[PDB]
Amino acid sequence: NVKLSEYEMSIAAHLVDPLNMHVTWSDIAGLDDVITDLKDTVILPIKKKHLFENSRLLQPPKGVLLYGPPGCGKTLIAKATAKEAGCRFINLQPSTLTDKWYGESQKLAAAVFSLAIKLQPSIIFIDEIDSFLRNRSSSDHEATAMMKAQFMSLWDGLDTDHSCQVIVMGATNRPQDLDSAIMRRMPTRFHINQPALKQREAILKLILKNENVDRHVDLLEVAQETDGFSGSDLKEMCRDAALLCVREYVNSTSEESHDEDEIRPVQQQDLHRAIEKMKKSKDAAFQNVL
Amino acid sequence: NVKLSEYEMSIAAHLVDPLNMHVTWSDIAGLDDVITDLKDTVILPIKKKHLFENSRLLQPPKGVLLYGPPGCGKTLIAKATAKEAGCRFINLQPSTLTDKWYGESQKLAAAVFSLAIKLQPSIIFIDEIDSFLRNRSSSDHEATAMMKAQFMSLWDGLDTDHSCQVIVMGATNRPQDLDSAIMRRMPTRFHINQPALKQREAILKLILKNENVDRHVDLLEVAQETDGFSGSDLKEMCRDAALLCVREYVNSTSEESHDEDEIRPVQQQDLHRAIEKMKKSKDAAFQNVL
Amino acid sequence: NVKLSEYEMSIAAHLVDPLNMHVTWSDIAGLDDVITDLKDTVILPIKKKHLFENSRLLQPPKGVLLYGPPGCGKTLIAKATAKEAGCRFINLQPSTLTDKWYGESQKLAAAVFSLAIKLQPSIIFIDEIDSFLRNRSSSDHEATAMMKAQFMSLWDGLDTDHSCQVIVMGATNRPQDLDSAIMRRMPTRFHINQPALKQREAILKLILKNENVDRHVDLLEVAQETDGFSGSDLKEMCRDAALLCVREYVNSTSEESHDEDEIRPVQQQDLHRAIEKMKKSKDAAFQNVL
Amino acid sequence: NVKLSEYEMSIAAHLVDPLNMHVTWSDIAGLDDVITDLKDTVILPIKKKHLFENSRLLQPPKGVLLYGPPGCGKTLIAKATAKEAGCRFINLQPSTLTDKWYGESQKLAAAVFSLAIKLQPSIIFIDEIDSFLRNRSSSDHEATAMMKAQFMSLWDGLDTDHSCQVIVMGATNRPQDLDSAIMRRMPTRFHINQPALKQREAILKLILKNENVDRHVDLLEVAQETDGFSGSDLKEMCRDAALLCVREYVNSTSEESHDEDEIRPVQQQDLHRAIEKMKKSKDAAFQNVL
Amino acid sequence: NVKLSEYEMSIAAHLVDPLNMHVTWSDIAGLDDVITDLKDTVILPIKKKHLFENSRLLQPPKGVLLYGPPGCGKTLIAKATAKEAGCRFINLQPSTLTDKWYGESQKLAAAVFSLAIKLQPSIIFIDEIDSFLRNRSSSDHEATAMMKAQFMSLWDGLDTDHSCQVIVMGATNRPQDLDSAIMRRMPTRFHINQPALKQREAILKLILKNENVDRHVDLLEVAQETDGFSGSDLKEMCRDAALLCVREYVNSTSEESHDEDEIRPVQQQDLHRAIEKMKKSKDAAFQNVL
Amino acid sequence: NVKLSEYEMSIAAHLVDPLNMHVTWSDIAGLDDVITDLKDTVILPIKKKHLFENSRLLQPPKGVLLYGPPGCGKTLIAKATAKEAGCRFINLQPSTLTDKWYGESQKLAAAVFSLAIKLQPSIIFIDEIDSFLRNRSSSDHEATAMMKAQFMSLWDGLDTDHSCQVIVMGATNRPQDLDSAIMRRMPTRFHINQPALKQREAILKLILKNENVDRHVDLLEVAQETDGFSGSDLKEMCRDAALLCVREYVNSTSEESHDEDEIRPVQQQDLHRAIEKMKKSKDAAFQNVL
Ligand SMILES: Nc1ncnc2c1ncn2[C@@H]1O[C@H](COP(=O)(O)OP(=O)(O)OP(O)(O)=S)[C@@H](O)[C@H]1O
Ligand SMILES: Nc1ncnc2c1ncn2[C@@H]1O[C@H](COP(=O)(O)OP(=O)(O)OP(O)(O)=S)[C@@H](O)[C@H]1O
Ligand SMILES: Nc1ncnc2c1ncn2[C@@H]1O[C@H](COP(=O)(O)OP(=O)(O)OP(O)(O)=S)[C@@H](O)[C@H]1O
Ligand SMILES: Nc1ncnc2c1ncn2[C@@H]1O[C@H](COP(=O)(O)OP(=O)(O)OP(O)(O)=S)[C@@H](O)[C@H]1O
Ligand SMILES: Nc1ncnc2c1ncn2[C@@H]1O[C@H](COP(=O)(O)OP(=O)(O)OP(O)(O)=S)[C@@H](O)[C@H]1O
Ligand SMILES: Nc1ncnc2c1ncn2[C@@H]1O[C@H](COP(=O)(O)OP(=O)(O)OP(O)(O)=S)[C@@H](O)[C@H]1O
Repeated sequence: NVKLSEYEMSIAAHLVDPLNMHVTWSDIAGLDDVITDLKDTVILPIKKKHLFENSRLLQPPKGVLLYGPPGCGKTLIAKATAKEAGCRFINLQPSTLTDKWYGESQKLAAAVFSLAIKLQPSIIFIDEIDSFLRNRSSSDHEATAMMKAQFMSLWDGLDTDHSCQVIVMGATNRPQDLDSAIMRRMPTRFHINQPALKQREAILKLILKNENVDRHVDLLEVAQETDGFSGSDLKEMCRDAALLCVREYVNSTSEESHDEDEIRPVQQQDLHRAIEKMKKSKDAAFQNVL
Repeated sequence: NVKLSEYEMSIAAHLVDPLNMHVTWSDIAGLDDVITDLKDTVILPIKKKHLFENSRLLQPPKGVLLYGPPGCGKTLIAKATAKEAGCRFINLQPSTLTDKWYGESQKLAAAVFSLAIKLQPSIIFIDEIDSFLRNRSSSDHEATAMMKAQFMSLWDGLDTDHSCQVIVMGATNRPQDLDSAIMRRMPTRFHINQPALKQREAILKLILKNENVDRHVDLLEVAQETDGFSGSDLKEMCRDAALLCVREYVNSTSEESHDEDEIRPVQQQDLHRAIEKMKKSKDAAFQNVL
Repeated sequence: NVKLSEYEMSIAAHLVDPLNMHVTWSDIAGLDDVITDLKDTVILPIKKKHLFENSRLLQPPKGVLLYGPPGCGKTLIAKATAKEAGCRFINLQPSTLTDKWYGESQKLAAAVFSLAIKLQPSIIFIDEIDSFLRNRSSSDHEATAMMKAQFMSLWDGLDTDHSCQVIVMGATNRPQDLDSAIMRRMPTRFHINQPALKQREAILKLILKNENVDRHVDLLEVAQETDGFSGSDLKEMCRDAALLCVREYVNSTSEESHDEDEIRPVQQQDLHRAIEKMKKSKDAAFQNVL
Repeated sequence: NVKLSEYEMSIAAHLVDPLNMHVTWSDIAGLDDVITDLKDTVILPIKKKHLFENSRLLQPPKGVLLYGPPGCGKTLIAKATAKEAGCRFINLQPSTLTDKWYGESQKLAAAVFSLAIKLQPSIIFIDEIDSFLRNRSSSDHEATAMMKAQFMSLWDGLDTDHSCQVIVMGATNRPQDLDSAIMRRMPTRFHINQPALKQREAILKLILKNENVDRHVDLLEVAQETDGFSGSDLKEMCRDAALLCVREYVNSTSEESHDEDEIRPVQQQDLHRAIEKMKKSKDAAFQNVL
Repeated sequence: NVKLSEYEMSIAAHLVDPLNMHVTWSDIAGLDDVITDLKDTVILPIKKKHLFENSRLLQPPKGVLLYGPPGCGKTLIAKATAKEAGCRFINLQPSTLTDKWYGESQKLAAAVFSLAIKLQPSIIFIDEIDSFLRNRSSSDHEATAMMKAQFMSLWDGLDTDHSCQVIVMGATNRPQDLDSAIMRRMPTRFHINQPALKQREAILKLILKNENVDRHVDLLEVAQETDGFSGSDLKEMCRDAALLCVREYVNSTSEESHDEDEIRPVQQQDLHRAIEKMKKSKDAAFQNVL
Repeated sequence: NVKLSEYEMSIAAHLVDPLNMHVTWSDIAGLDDVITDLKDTVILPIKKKHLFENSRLLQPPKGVLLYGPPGCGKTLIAKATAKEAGCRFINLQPSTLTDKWYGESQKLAAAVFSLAIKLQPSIIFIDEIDSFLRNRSSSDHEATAMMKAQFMSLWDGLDTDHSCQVIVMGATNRPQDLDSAIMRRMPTRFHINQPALKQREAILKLILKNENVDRHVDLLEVAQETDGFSGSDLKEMCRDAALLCVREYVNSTSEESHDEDEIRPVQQQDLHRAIEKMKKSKDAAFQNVL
């Protein structure tokens, strides 16, 4: 029902659909405290905004930054917040603004915020935000400065309107590189920390929850052996274990075994061997370093 | 037994026949690790799908991409997987979709996936996938955009149905050209690497396996001298050697030699000379470059 | 009077004739500033070259690229420049170089520039230049690389000769796809922009100039209502209006009306209804998108 | 009253007679929108040309191409336009130009257009236009090239004369085969589409209009059952039904029935059985395919 | 001794006789490298097939295509291979399959391959192969599709039988027109190139070999002056020279010259004048083009 | 004569040719002191290295960095040094290393320095060096770290070998962004400063040196009025002046002026007006800022 210019139709294409996203609060673990903080601060003003207006403050923050090591679940939480918020979420990947030839860039940068302002409430997200305004070339440097100026001016415009309903969000793996202008902005900042021992156990429980598992698995030992890994690496370790079991099954089946079609369930030794091989992969990477 | 529209009958024509294909796992070498990975990941869920459903994951990937230099055996492995999988394989060459005149295009793009969905399990393949959605003309640009949108929408539809049984596959020689939409899709990606020294020796063994060969041939030297070549070039080098032997035989026979009808077997010097001439052909190409 | 090889006779066939082309400077509107820039920079050195040689610079650019959305008049301006320049113009459509079988390709790529160099001054044009060197197949990839190398080498040859008199030109609808080699070449680049409100009014004046029009038509309202369209769509909108008037005339004539043979002139309501129906067609396209 | 050379008298023989043609606008159905477009664009300028000259444009198109699957009524509409236009219509079947021996060919190709130009207004038609310039032999290839060059040159001549009054038309079943030269020509192109459900019902109404029919026939069911057919096949299905009724009549009459000489009128069951047998014929063709 | 159906007797009529063919390897020049390749690849497996079976490969190719400009000797080499191979050669001119009325077509297409399979080894040839499956008419289109399907199915049947001994061959002047199905077939392809300077000298030597020639003729100059011609044109140029000498002889004899009955031998000036007149004929053709 | 791996052949393609570069010491002005420093320090050890080895020091620096505002001539001086040095110059644009998919990256980074080490003496250059090791993505971050480590390790390797003959060079517009690792490297650093009043006058003299100029031009006033510009802007200002003169010439010629074909020479008022218009362009940019 929104009225659009060619620019705003271009932005409308990047808008995500809440009916095709998958992840939810039920599909996240190991961050539940940060989950609680993010939910309470961001989602609550978004969903029922009029409730929180009787205050100069606790108005939804004009900037949210997620910072944490790679593989800690930053993109996962971005998607989960986008879906669970129930609002409109724009994924503003860098190519959207680094228009190398067209003066169309200025109106396009304007149109991003224009569509966001039309669609109230809505959330803007920038993955790899450190790279957002850095690309340079003979045709881009002056245009890069113009894009910088326009983006901060429109951000200040969002700040200026007391009736604004839109938030801007970002993620990054090496956040120190962020420009001082960003550092002065993005007031509220949430650390997506690596999972501790208990958090690692929670992560393993979430992953294994709908795997085929023998009840007598003990995970805390797996939690210790996995302490060197990140969340994505935890996922990939459960991967190596499952595929290892599948390999041994297929190799045993070929030797004239009966066609029962049933597999050995996940057992402690499986994850032990998988973790050893995962550490071997890390060791290959380290030898490449050494 | 399938019920078809004119579109689906048109697609049914492109469907390959598992009774006329030749190549098998017994006719591939130098990639056995990638062969193992492809087999385990793709074929196993395809053949006995119900076995792998007790998991949110290890479900057959929604996209498989093969990337490797020309002549490394990408088409060979595509055919080998198609036959060995035992499923239905559709070869979706570009002309199938670049309908330049008929609005029939939309229904045809729909019918490809329609037939694939009817035929469960089945695999879709696109050779030269980089060129799949690039052809342009005065009558094609808008239709090209429509085809793009429809193909990704139907791909998302395959993703949406948890009961989907169909995979889509692609190959390409210059894969960097691939559109970012493809890059975001095709999660699992297998590198068809060039044969290393040991892999090259394996390739030569496979080729010579049913040639007429003197046992005292030594190949590792041939492996080193062939290191500059690709697999197709290895094949063509064995070609030049065999034909060279045939030429010398016929020239010796004409000079009043007895009609014994027996040829000199493959010997080291034959492949040495053939490889030298092959490098001479490469040198002619290089001089054309220079 | 030129001496030709079979290749150069093949190229000579594609050469356009300045006596059968139609469009002129008198038949172009809405771009007059870009028209002025193109005329001054390109045509002036072409026609009276010796005038501009007393300078290391302002020599005709070694590459001209036209970039603008579809329907903005890129082909029209290409033809207009070709005719008005009075020089020889070669339309180098892609099929000229994508010779799929003959080694004739190399000599053919050479012959294009050979004929251009013989015919001084002359202009080379490549519509859909992005597709110029992209077509690929089992028989084409290596030949594609050879064609690439030859074309840039001959372009560098044109650059090398200070007495060169030939220009190369190109057009494209999605120019970002252009190879970085092209981006490094084609120094002077002209944007064929969409018509603004005043430019749109000029376009409508040009189209209606020799239509049958009632003087009391007001166009600025038509200019606003047409702002969503492109130039080709402006042309097609005047189309729908004229044909609508013809339809109502023929339907009124059949009902025993006198045989006066005179039609209702173009009036505001005609274009209003035609524009509404044109927007309805755009709406049908949008619903197909939605 | 025209003055003729032997060539032009030969062409004059192929000219059709508007007093012996049968079909009219009253004898066509299922295409009425395409009928309207063709009528408005082609016939109106033809009949009262001076009316449309006060425009650079909407002048009768220099080429009309009809493309549609076999049996969709392309020849029928060609004849209907020829008669209803009231102009002179030349049926230029391929043999007219593939003169295998006589240098008479050149003057004959000239004479076709010569007679057309003398006879203003007139329409040239080429059925199976894809085959028009393809026949080859030891005595024909060079002559084939000459014929190609002459035909496009004379077509360009028709384009050149602003006072030209003649149109050229063509039809084809596999139009993709058309040479790129044709594709660049023939600007206006009309799709003779297959009849949709409503169009199929209209076709059946047209066919049955002057058959002997019981009023309680219901056709929409026949329309659905006939959806697999083409227009010619619809005609042939009404054929099988009528002849089936005649067969049962004659077989019932021979058994000492009274000589009343009256037949069972067309009823639903008749067309049901006829359509079943028609689908059986299609099934025999399919089994031949299978 | 073969057992035949009416169809196979009809095909047996087209079979050529190795005792009435003329041309041989001793009567071909200017292609000796392509001659060597064709001989080695085709003839050797044909004549002594059991010699080459100890290999999955170097089995006679399932398709040979000859492509080259008109007059380069394609038919000559076809005949030479047919005779020198010593096998049975079938000349499958297009009329053999374009049966316009009889359902006999299907069995006839079957019978071609049936006789070929009975007669082992044998070679099938199709001149003007591009026209092989293109002829169309109201009575032919569906039959054309049936013929296409049958021919590729029987070709696949030849591919399927590892004991097959028959080859299929084709020639064409404009081979790009070939259907993609053919392009996917016919693996081995030999280019019948135009004669280069040395090849042209060889051609002239072959032609003059048994003419009456003065030893002091120099041909390399004739080779340069003839470079614009093709092989057939070289033959026809030697023609014009010989007939020119005969004309001058007869004109000198009539003027009361003695009845010695001896002619001036071929000398340089004769071929010089003949080549000038030949170029004059080419010039007349060019002026017709211009 | 160098022996190359596929990687080193890929690098060999980027190597520039000293026979096609244009600029020289004779084509640079306004930096002659920095020119002298660069020449003495870099070129002298490069050309006659054995002369400078009798010292632990004044060995060619292991890193040269050029830093200056955009348009000050950094690329010009890079090219001038590359040509005048007479050595081999590699232009290492960022895409060479940001290989997004292939493990080929590691060997490619090695091959850059490998070819440089083989080709002694040679100079490596990185334009936009700040962006050299910054690009990031899901597939690049770990590879980015690996590339960083490899590049500094190979740089340390160049430092380690006392017989090293290769230099590495870089340029950048916003050099503060440079990583601290770079800051610790690149010992010798040359500032490409903006032209002062005298330097600006020298720049104008260089540009006008082979323009058509009236001797009574006074430049110091032009030098003051141009003080706000950069070198590229100085060039573009001389541009606007020359083109302005050409425009007035062409407009005066059309009005029935005699065909003398002579233009008004460059005069003070021309540059005055051109500079005013240039400042107007700067003012438009400023208003966009404001
Ligand atoms: N706490 C968690 N709960 C569930 N999944 C997690 C968690 N942490 C990480 N993951 C997994 O990590 C994956 C991807 O890693 P992410 O950290 O979300 O991506 P990322 O943060 O963008 O890393 P990069 O380097 O920026 S691409 C998903 O497949 C998640 O399942
Ligand atoms: N590992 C291998 N084992 C057996 N044959 C191989 C192998 N690698 C390459 N080949 C041969 O390579 C051939 C064709 O090369 P492919 O790499 O399969 O085709 P391709 O990948 O499509 O190359 P292009 O450039 O895309 S056509 C076949 O004849 C194979 O026998
Ligand atoms: N400024 C203009 N003045 C006159 N005609 C114009 C103008 N802009 C567009 N047109 C019309 O646009 C037509 C064709 O559109 P073009 O833009 O020239 O073709 P194009 O740029 O090649 O578009 P594509 O997508 O590349 S085929 C012609 O019929 C012109 O009359
Ligand atoms: N819409 C229609 N109205 C009336 N008759 C139709 C219609 N469509 C097809 N026909 C019948 O179709 C017949 C012949 O088919 P056509 O399509 O006109 O011939 P065609 O297009 O040349 O087919 P081919 O394959 O080219 S011979 C005539 O007998 C018509 O009566
Ligand atoms: N290398 C050659 N050696 C001998 N005769 C040749 C040679 N090349 C061409 N000819 C002559 O060319 C003749 C006929 O030309 P061909 O090329 O064999 O026929 P073609 O290839 O079918 O041409 P078309 O256009 O297809 S009929 C014969 O009379 C040959 O003597
Ligand atoms: N001192 C100078 N002498 C001659 N030409 C100069 C001088 N300074 C700048 N230029 C001109 O400046 C041009 C390009 O500007 P450069 O400064 O060399 O490029 P640059 O340093 O890469 O700028 P960017 O922003 O990095 S693309 C060339 O056309 C030179 O002619």
